[PDB]
Amino acid sequence: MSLQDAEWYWGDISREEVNEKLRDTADGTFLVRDASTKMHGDYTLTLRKGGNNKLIKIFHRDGKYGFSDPLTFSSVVELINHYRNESLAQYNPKLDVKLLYPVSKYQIEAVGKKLHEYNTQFQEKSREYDRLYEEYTRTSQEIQMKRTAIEAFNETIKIFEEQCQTQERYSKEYIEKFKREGNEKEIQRIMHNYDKLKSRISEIIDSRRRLEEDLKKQAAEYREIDKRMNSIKPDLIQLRKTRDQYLMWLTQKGVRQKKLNE
Amino acid sequence: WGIHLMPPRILVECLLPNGMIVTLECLREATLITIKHELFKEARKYPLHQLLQDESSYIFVSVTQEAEREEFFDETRRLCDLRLFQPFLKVIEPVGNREEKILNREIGFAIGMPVCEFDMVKDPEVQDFRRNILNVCKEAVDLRDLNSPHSRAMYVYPPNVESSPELPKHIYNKLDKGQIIVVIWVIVSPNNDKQKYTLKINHDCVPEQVIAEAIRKKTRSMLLSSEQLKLCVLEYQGKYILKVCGCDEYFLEKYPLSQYKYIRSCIMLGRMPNLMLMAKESLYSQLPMDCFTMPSYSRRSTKSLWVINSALRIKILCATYVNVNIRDIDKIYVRTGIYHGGEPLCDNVNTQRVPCSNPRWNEWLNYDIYIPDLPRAARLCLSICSVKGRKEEHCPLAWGNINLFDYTDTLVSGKMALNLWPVPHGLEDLLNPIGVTGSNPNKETPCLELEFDWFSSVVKFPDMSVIEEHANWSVSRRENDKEQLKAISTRDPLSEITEQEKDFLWSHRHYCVTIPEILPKLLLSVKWNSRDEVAQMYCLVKDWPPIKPEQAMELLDCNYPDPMVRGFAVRCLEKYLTDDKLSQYLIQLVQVLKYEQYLDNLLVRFLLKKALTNQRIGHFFFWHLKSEMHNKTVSQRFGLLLESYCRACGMYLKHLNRQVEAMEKLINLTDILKQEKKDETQKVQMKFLVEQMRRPDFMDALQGFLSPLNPAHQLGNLRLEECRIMSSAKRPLWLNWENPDIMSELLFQNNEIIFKNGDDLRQDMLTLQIIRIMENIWQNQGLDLRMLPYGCLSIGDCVGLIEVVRNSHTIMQIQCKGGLKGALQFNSHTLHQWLKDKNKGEIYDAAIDLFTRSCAGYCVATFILGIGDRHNSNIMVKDDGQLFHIDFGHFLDHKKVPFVLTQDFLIVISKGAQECTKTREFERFQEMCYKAYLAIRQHANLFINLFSMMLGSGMPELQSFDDIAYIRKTLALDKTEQEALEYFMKQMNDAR
Repeated sequence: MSLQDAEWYWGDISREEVNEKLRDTADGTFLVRDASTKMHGDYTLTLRKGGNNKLIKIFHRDGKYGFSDPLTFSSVVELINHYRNESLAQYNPKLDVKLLYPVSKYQIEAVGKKLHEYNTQFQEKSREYDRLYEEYTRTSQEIQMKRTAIEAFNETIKIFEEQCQTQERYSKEYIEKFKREGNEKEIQRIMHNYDKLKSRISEIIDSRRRLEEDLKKQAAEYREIDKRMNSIKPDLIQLRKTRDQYLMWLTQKGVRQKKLNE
Repeated sequence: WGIHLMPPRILVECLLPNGMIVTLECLREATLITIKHELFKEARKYPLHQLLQDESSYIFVSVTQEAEREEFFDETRRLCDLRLFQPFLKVIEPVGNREEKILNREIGFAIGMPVCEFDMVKDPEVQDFRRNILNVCKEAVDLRDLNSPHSRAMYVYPPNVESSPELPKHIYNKLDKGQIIVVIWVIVSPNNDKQKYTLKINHDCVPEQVIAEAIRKKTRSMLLSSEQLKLCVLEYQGKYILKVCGCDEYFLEKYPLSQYKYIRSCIMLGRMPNLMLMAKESLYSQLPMDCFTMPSYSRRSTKSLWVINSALRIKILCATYVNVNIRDIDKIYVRTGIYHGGEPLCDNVNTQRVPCSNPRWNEWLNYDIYIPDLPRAARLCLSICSVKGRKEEHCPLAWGNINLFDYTDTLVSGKMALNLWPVPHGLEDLLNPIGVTGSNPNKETPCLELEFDWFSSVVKFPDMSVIEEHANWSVSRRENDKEQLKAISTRDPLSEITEQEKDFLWSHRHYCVTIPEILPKLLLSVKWNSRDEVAQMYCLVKDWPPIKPEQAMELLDCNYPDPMVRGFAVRCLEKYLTDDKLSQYLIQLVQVLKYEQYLDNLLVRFLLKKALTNQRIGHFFFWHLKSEMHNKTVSQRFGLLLESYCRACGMYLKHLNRQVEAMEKLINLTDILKQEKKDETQKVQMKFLVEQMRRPDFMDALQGFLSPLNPAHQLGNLRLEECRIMSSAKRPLWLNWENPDIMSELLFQNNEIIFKNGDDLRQDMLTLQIIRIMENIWQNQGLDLRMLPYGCLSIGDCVGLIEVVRNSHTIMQIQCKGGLKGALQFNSHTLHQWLKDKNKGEIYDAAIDLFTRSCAGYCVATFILGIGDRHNSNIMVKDDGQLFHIDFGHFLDHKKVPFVLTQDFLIVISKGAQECTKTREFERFQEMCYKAYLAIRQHANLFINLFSMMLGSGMPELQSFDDIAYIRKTLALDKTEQEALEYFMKQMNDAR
C-alpha cells in the first residue's frame, strides 16, 4: 500500500534509464521516479504514448499530490491507482490513455563466482564481435577497391576494342590495295601489328576475369562475416543483461567483492 | 596497377588513330610532350603512317587507377604522376574546352574523386545543386575582386583578430599605462640584414598609426615642416603594410593593434611584438590573378497536401541481400516509424514476422497520422530486424531513412527501391533516425522495396501564403507566469520539459516573444503532428526577435529539422556570427550539414559564401569536408560541396593540392610501416625511413608547402636528421621543417608536426576546441588558468596532424631524469626539483604559479568532460612550468572519472612542503578549481550545444543525446550552484 512497496516506483533512477525501460514498448507503460531535482516530496510520472515518453510532474503541497492546482490525492499511490483505472483524458483530453502497464521492479560468494563467469563470457564474446567488425570493414575496403579496378579494366578494354575496329576499318582498303599489287610484305606488317594488338587485349580480359573471380569469392566471405556478426549481436546483448543484474544483485551485499573481482 | 613506384624505364603501348599500336620505351620522369613527340617519331617505322596528322592535332587518353577515362590536355605532366591503371596511351583528337578539363583534373585530385562521376548521377537534386549553387560562387568571387588588389589580399590573408576591441582588464593591466612596446624591422640590404626600430605606442593604435610613428622616429632629426612630415606619413601609410615576423600574417585592416590575436598574445604572454615593414606592392605581387570560369554544366497540374482526406499508408514489398543465418535466428521483420527530427510523430508499426529465406511482406502499413498533419520535415525511418528467443530479443540488421517530401516540396508516390546501410558499431536501437537520408550506393547491399500512395496527381506542400491563412483560421477557433517563462528560459538545452510546462509555453506563445531565447523550448512544445499548431508556429517564427549565434546554433542540431526554424537560425548566424567565432565553431557547423534534408539549403550556402570570401575558414572548410570523403553516407554531399569550393576558391587550389599530395605520400609511407612492414623493429625502420625521404620525388613533395594546421606557417626543407618515428601509440611520425621566413629567427626556425595514423582524431579536435573555449572564458572572468590547446587536424580516416609544443616533456620522462627513493619507486619530488633546476631564482615563484594555475584548469576540464586514462605519459609540462594533457582518445568516460591529482603535483603546488594539503598554497589551488568549475557551469548551454551538434558525427563516445548526460552530471545542472560546489568539492576531497 505504501509507495516504497509499489512495483512501479523506482526511486532515484535516471531519466536516461527509464528511456531504456520504455523503448519500443506499448502505450500506457509507466514508471514513477524521484524528480531529477532529487528534492524531497517531488516525483515525476513517465508514461509512453504515441511512441514517445511523456513526463508528468507530480506536485506536492501539504501532504497531498496531483498534476494541477487542485491537488486531490492524499498519496502518490492512490493518484496512480486512480489513473490506472481511469483515462488521463480526465486530466488532459490529449492524453486519452490510462496507466495500463506498470514496469515492475523485479523479474553471496556464489553470485560473485557467477558474476565473474558471465562477465568473462561477455568480455570474450565482446572481443569476438570486435574482431569480426574489423575484418568486416577490412574486407569491405578491399572489395570496393577491387570493384573500381574492375571498372578500370572495363574502360581499358573498351578503349582497346575500338582500337581493333579502327584497325579493321582503315586497314581494309589498304590491305585490299596491297594484295592486288602483290605486296605480301606490307600486308604481313599490318597483320603482325594487328595480331600484337589482339594478343594484348586478350591478356587484359584474362586479368579482368582473374579479378572478377577473386572478387566474387571475397564478396561471399563478406556476406558470411555479416551472417555470423548478426548471430553474435543478439547473444551479446543477452550476456550483457545478465551481468548487469548480477552486478546490481551483488552490489546489495558485496561492494568489497566487485572492488576486487574484476 | 598495384605499383608503388614505376621502374626507371617502362614500355608504354601507344594506340594510334590509325590501327597501329607502338610499344615505346620511355623514362619514368618523361613528360607527355616528350612521349608524344618521340612516339610520332617512332610511328614512322609502322604501317599506315600516311593517315597520321601532325602530333599537334592529337592528345593522349588513358584510364586512371580511379577508373577515369582522362584526357591528358596538360601535356606538361609527368608519366609517373598520371595515376595510370595500365601503361598505355590512346592517341585521339582533343574535343572540349581545354581549361575546364585541366581544371577538373586538379579539382578531382583535391577532393579525391573524379568530377565526371557527378555528371553521371541520375538524381535531379544532384544536378540542381551543382547548377544552382554556382551563384554563391560568382557573388563571392565578384565580391573579392571589388577593390582589387586590396580586396584580394583581404581574402587570402584575412586579419586574425579577436571578436571585440575592448581588452579584458586582466590583459589591459599588463600594459605600460595603456601602451605597448613593439620593434619594427626593415630589410635594408641585398644580403638581407635587418634594421630595428622600437616604438612605444597606445595599445589601440591601428597599423597605419604604427607606420606613422615609425616614420616619425626615423625623421626626428630631419627638421621637416609639419606638412612635409605628413607627406612622409601619407606616403608610407599608402606604400607599406606590417607583417608578423616568421609567418604569413599581415595587418591589412584598421583594427586596433591590441585585438590582432598575435599581439593580444604578446600582451598576455608579456612578449615583444616583432613586425616586419613590407612594401604592399610586394605583397600584392605574390597574389596572382585568378578567375571563376562558369563550368560547362551551368547550361541547358498539381494539388495540395491539405486536401488529401486520408491517413498515411506505406507498403513494404520485399528485401534482397539480407545476411542472416537461417538456422540461428528465427524470423526477420521490417520496423518503421514516421519521424520529425528525433521525435516520432506517431507510434511505430512493424510488418509481420517472416522466415529468413523469404523476405516477403507485401504489406500496407497504416500510421496514426492524418496526411495533412504531416510536417514538411517529416521522414520515414525503417530497418530490417532479427528476432531470437527461448526472453525475446531483437537487434537490427540494416537501416535506411527517407524524406517524405523531396527538395521540390512534392510528396513521394509510387514504388521505391532503397538500398540499406550497415548498422553503426555499438548501436542496439532498432531504428537510426539521426542517420542520413539516402540509399546505399554500394552493390550487393540489402535492398528494401517500398510503395507510396498515388493520389491521382503529384502532391505539393502548401505555399506559405495558404499556411498563414489556416493559422488565422485556427486561432479564431501574469507575474508568476513571467517568472515561469524566465525560469524555463534559463534551463539548459537538454533539460526535462514536462507536459504541464510544454502546453504552458504553448499557451503563452505570444508572450514568449518578449524573451526571445525561449524559442528552443517553445519549438519543442509544438504538436508537430498537427497541421494547426505548426501553422501558428510558422507565424511566430516569421517575426521572431533574433537571438545570439551560440543559441541559434542549437536550432541547427537534429532536434530542429523544420526548414523555417533552420532558416531563422541561419539568418541569425549570417547577421551576428563573426568570422572569428564562425572559424571557431566551424567543426560543428560542418557536421550539422549532415542533418540537412536536402543538398540546397540556407546553411550550406551560408558556409560556402563565407568560405569563398575568407580563405582562413575556407582552408578548414576544405579539410573538414575532405577528411570525411571516405564515408559513403556523406561522400556525395560533401563531394559536390567540395567541387563548388575548389571551382571558385581561386589560386589556393594549387596550394591545397600540394598539401593533399604531401599528406598522401605521408599516409602511403606510414601505411607501408604500420600495416605491411610490421616484422621489423625501430632501428631498421629508421634506416628504411630515411631512404624513402631521400628520394627526389618525395623531397619535392614534402618540402615547400603550407602547413595544414595553420596555412600561415610555411613548411620549407625537411630536417631529415631531426625526423624520426616515435615509440608510442601506433608509431607516429615526428617531422621537422625549416621555417623559410625571411625573419624566422624571431618566431621559430624549427616547425615540428606529429603525423599519426590508425586511431580516430576528431575526439581530440573537439576536446581541444572545448579546452580553448573554457580557457577563453576563464581569462575574461579574471582566472589566468593558462591552457594549451595545441593544434590538431583530422585529415582522413583515422589520420591527422598534431602540433607538438617545443621544450615540453611528459612527467614520466621527468621522473626518469631523477632518482629512486622508495623501493623500486621514482622520487615524488623529482618533478619539483626539475622545475627548480630550470627556473632558478626569482623566476621560481612564477613557474610554480604557472604550474598551479595550468594544473587547476586541466583538472577541472578533465573531470567535467570525463577524460579518463590520465597517466604519466599523457601528462606533459614545459620548461616554462605550464602543464597540459595530450591524447584525448576518450571522453564522457567511455568505458564499459575521479578528480585526478597526484602527489608529484601537490609537492610542486606546495613548493616542496611535507604537509602538502594543509599548506596555504594548496588552499589557493582549490580556490582556483572551485572558481573555474563554477564558471563552466554558467556557460554550460554552449558546451552542451557543441556536443549535441556532433551527434551524427560517428564518434562512438556520443551516439545519442543520452551520452551527453555525462556532462549534465559532472556539472550537476539539475541542482543548485551550492549543490554543484559541494558535489565538485566532494569529488575533489574524495580523491584525497
